[PDB]
Amino acid sequence: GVGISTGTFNNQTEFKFLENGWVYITANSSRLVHLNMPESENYRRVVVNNMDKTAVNGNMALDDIHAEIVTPWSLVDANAWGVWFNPGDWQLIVNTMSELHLVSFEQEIFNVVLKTVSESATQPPTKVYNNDLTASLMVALDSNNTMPFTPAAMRSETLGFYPWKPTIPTPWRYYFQWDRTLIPSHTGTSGTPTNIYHGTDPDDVQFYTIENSVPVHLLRTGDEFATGTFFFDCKPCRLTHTWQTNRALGLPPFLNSLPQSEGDTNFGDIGVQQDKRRGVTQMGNTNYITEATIMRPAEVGYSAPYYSFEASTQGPFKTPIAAGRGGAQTDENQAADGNPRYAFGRQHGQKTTTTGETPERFTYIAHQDTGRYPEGDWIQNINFNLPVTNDNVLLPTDPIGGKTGINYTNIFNTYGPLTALNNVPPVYPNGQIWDKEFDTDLKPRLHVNAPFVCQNNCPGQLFVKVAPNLTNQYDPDASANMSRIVTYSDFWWKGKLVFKAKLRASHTWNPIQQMSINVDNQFNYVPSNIGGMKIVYEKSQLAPRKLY
Amino acid sequence: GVGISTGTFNNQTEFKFLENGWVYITANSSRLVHLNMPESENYRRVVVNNMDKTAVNGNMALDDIHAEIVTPWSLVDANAWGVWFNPGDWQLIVNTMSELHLVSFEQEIFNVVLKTVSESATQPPTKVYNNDLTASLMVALDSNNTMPFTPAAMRSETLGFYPWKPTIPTPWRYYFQWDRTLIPSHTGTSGTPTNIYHGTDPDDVQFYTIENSVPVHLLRTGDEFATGTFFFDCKPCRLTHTWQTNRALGLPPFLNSLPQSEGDTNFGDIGVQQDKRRGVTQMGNTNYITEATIMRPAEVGYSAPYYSFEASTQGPFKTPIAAGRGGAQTDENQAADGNPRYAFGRQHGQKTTTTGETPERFTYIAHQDTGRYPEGDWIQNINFNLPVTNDNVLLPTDPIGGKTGINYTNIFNTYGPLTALNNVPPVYPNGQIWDKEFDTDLKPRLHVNAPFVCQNNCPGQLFVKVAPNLTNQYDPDASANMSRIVTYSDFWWKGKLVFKAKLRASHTWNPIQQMSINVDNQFNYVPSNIGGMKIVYEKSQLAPRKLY
Amino acid sequence: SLPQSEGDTNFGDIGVQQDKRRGVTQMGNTNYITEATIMRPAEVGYSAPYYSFEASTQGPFKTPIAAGRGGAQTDENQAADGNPRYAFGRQHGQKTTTTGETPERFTYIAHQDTGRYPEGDWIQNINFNLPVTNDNVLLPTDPIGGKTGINYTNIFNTYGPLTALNNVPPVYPNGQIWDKEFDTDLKPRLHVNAP
Amino acid sequence: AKLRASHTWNPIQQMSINVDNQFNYVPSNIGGMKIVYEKSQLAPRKLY
Amino acid sequence: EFKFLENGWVYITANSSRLVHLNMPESENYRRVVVNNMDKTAVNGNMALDDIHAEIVTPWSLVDANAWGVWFNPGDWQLIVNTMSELHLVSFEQEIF
Amino acid sequence: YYSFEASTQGPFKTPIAAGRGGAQTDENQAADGNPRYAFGRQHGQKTTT
DNA sequence: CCACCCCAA
DNA sequence: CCACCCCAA
DNA sequence: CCACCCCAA
DNA sequence: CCACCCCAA
DNA sequence: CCACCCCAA
Repeated sequence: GVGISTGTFNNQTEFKFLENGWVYITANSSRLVHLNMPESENYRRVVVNNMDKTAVNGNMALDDIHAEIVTPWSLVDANAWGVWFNPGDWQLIVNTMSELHLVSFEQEIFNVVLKTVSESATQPPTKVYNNDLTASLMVALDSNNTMPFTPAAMRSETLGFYPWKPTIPTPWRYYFQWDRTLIPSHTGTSGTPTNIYHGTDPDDVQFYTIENSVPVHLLRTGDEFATGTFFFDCKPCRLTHTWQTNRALGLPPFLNSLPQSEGDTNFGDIGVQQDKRRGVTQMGNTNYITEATIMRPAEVGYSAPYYSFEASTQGPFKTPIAAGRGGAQTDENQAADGNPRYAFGRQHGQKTTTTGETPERFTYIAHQDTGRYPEGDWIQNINFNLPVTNDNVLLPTDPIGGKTGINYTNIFNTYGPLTALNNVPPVYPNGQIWDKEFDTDLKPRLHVNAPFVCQNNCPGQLFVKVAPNLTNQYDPDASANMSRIVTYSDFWWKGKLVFKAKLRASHTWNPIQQMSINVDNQFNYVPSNIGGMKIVYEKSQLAPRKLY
Repeated sequence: GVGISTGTFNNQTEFKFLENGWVYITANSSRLVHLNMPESENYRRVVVNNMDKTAVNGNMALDDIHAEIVTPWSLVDANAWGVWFNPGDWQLIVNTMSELHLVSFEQEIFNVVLKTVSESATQPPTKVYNNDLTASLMVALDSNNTMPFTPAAMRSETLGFYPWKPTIPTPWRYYFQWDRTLIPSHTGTSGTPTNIYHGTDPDDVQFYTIENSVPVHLLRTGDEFATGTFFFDCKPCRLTHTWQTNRALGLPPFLNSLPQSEGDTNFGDIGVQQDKRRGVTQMGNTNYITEATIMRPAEVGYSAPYYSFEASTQGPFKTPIAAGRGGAQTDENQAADGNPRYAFGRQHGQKTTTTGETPERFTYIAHQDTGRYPEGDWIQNINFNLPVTNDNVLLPTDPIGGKTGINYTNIFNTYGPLTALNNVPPVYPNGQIWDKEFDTDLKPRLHVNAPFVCQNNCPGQLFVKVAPNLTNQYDPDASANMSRIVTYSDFWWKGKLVFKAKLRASHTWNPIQQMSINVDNQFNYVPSNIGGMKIVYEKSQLAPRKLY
Repeated sequence: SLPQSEGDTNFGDIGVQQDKRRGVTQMGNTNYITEATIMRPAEVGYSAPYYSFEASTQGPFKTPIAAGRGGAQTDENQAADGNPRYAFGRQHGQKTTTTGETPERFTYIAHQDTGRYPEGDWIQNINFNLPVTNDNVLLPTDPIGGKTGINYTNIFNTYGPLTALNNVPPVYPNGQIWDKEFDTDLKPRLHVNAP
Repeated sequence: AKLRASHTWNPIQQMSINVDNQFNYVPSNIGGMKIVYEKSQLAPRKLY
Repeated sequence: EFKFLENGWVYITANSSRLVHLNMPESENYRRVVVNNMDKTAVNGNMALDDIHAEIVTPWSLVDANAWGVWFNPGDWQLIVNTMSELHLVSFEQEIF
Repeated sequence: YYSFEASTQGPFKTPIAAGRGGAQTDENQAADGNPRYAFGRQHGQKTTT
């Protein structure tokens, strides 16, 4: 064994150009992972109670109460964009390609090393590192996805985005059924509202164990653990955005009058009065045919309650939203159309030569315009009879429930069997790749965290742990937890992710928005005199498309 | 693994004599290379600004401003003559052979050893060296020459020329687009001329990475990395020099009068006046047919500006020249005909038992005479009507631009579609072997650094690095750069370079200039009582040939 | 020596004196190895006379040039590296809703840098012995022929069998596509009007 | 022609539509057209 | 038309069908004409303004399509420029109807 | 033109491969290096000379 | 896996 | 088990 | 040598 | 019975 | 002689 290599390193991005604008994208990410000895070799059940934040009777979205069980097992997640590509590759797929497709996935672990630490208390004292060539590593595959699913992208507990940079798995943990009650309360709400931790419903007690449910492969130094090739059965992702609303659909009016001189100030007037125009409307009252009135085939996107913090048996939680932009990013509401927010640090973006424990983030703002400006709507009477009168129109400005800050926009849900929609684009790096699917008879149309949602089972989680190294004293009949040899192990991980996508043709006349290097970009994609690295976020879908 | 050998040592020079004066020269150089742990495991971008030398307003050729990026990767170069032959072998190829041809090239690495250093702070303190048999070496081949090309001969960062002497690879580095401006200025030029470091043109930003672009082979102790056999498609090199100018071409005059007694003082006179001689001239004015006047089929070599420091977007740089000698090495200008200059130290010549940081060098002066004595030219009027008059002739002595030191010789470029030329001979040892070729639609006729310039792709660079050995503490989310185990590794490198050349026949009567051992050479090719070694430079092409 | 802190102001110094550096130069006089001195395999582009209006039996005509850019387009000479100039009207660019007989044009400035800043060269004595002295260096500023405006840069031709070159890129729209070839035994390496 | 692959890490200079381009590639209320000149070779390469 | 082949190879076939108009030639005779602008080349300053040449006019009207602007639009170019590395010229065929 | 170079053997004129240029009434029979030929009796020239 | 100072009894 | 800045002489 | 919370695509 | 400074296109 | 914004159901 312990004499020779087990694998090879490959962090290459291969572009296999096929026939009919079809390409083969096989991304390989061979990172060297380090891992320490688990604190406890015992499973824990821990309750988090931050009922010191949920008492101010102002703060209710700061509820951090949950019940989780810790596992001595250390997980490994590679479900991210930043791990599979660099700023150079992405630009290619984004500028050159139209739509992308996910294919294969196979993980491989090699060149396992396990070293023991000897603390020679002499003066300094000093530390002597050695090799326990008989030591082991405990590998586990949940090939039968028997266990919960913890995508470690959500909390930037992924793998390093810089290959030449050694990374670390994430200590595994999952949810245990915690029951609670918490009633809202503003600054004024007198007395203590209501908030408690019931405990646990004996029905919903799922206590998992990797040792019991999943085999463990005891690797040494001269052993290689490799997966297979995982074929993916999920829907394509489109590298295109829709810029069409409801006012940019169909046959525009006929302009009986056109300018005769230049300037975007000289407007071509139709030349007919609104209550004598031909065409179709979805009204039986009026005779006014307007760009706002006319009947359009359907509705793009929807309008839902914003900052609508619902709640159930586990506690309050915000209401998701799958909306593009809508309104020039100078007129948002980065809320209404729920724009993601990403917080990472040092190992998944951010300047490597930084300091402190303060993340950096960005509020990714797509290109697609299905989103809304809930500050330019209105609900009026069936009689129309405008110019509408106050008592005959409920606007954004007009409070609802007597309170100021509130709206009908805030409480509004316009989602009809006529709602048209586009899935959540990739958010690279940071962003997630693929995400399991709910086991509910009825399933969400699309997820908000990943462009891909697998239709069948997805790759099984790779759980990586260190095997207990024991001393000459060990009494299994002791209250305390024995004393083991301070062991750690570093191993090389490799990845092969396969994507298949199409090439974009030109059909307009006007060039399309591409990705480039400005005089303001340059030093965003290059190391610094000290070796300061960081990966910036960049828009995915930047290329027009027709919605109708 | 770790029990047995992986390779063998061979530093033998094989001469396979074939049929028709054809020989097979297979040089093998198996050197044992040592390599330390890279400072930083991060890539750097560093700017060099020596704007303390370029201010004296005298010194403009001392511009050392460039932008380079450091790579944790340590390179290995063997593109030299001294590594493949010894003073004994060369003499053979030089004295016996006519023309030489480059064939195969294959590298092989074996008997990898990785040791950790334990610093036992106790009294001295003391150092304890051990073996980390599970450690690794990261090998890389740029078989797809995706990366820049850094021939490490230029700066004598090659490999040792003495086989029984352990050597060291060169820390890899390459150029990053640096923009600058610098205007000349003599001792007098008042005020501060102009000189700045613009920065970087966002267009020309190439940030390479070996991990990303090239696979890495993780070698242990019981692993062998070997290349293939690289076939070379470059032009032959001639072990012959041309001694013919323009005055030694064709049918000399007929000497109507010959001496009748001895002495090189008794000259045989033609016996006809210059303005009544038969033959051809390239003049329509005169009737004077002279050895200087007569029409010769073409022109040997050319005459270019000397110490013509041009400049572009990166900064000033001297103008190359490919000229033999011209004038007895007692009358040079070691400038006009640009004679190379070589600076090495201890590991590539020079007396091993030397001290200090002061190179030794030599100004290699070929045998071929295509070079010029720009101190015996002249430009005169179309009327000729000599004896030429001042106002009718611009000579070397006559200043141009009003300044003394300057000439028309200094600013002169006589390169016509009639210029005949001979490539730059091998400069052994030191000198380079083969050099990639520019990727420009139009390409240089010949290089000034190497006899061989490959027509297609050349061998890929061999990048040798040490794998990060990590301790029990490592936080990838730290501003500082972790702490690794002080690891180094020594490995044996072997080389097989293949050459095919022809044998020289005798055709004159007078012996040809050969290489020998004088009473002044002897102790230039033998170790000393202490073991002082050094390799001297020696002329390549020493054997006549006809130019016409 | 490498910096230990950030900033493009903190430069990493080599740490060796110029007249004691190892490597190769194309000089037999000096011992100074500099980024300007060191021997490079060849020369990129060339340096020719600029606004060198020759003439023959048909009449005077300017001297072509096939050079990229060289120097940040903030430091040109749109002459030295002969940048094309294009004049069209209404049917080959230009705003259709225009008037008069006055073309519109552009001076296409490539990306490739083979071009030169002929305002940062110099020709000095074989002795080097710098800091160079006036009488020992002919610079751009220094007139040639007694006239001011003139240079040696203006009359200079550095084109050696070592000159590396890249052909003239497409200039779209306007620009030409393909162009016949001269019927001369000897032919131009590349044209300046067509890729 | 051939397709370009990515080999660096830093994105390459591409052609795009700015807020200053837009109306350089579209007819006008009257039908005013014109075609601007644009750089050809905008992508690095190695000379050595 | 962009015909994507195998091994990053593409086929670019540009078609430009323009409607040409043409008037009756002035003269149905060939001419030989000399241009002498020796009113510009006298100021003894202006020598690059020499517009003297000898040309012969043909009643025949030519047709040139040797340009980039005729074969592509700002949309197509951007593609070839952003997506492709090196370009190669192949066929050329003209048709009048 | 009339650029007499030199090397190790001695000075020698610089060749030129140029046609004519300018009406042979405006030459420089030098600039465009026009050949010059000198023979006698057995390769031209009047035999009865 | 040792042959006549190389490849190569 | 090195070919023309990727897969892939 | 990863398929739909086990053996077992 | 003339081929690339020998035998020997 | 109309198929999913090109060649090309």
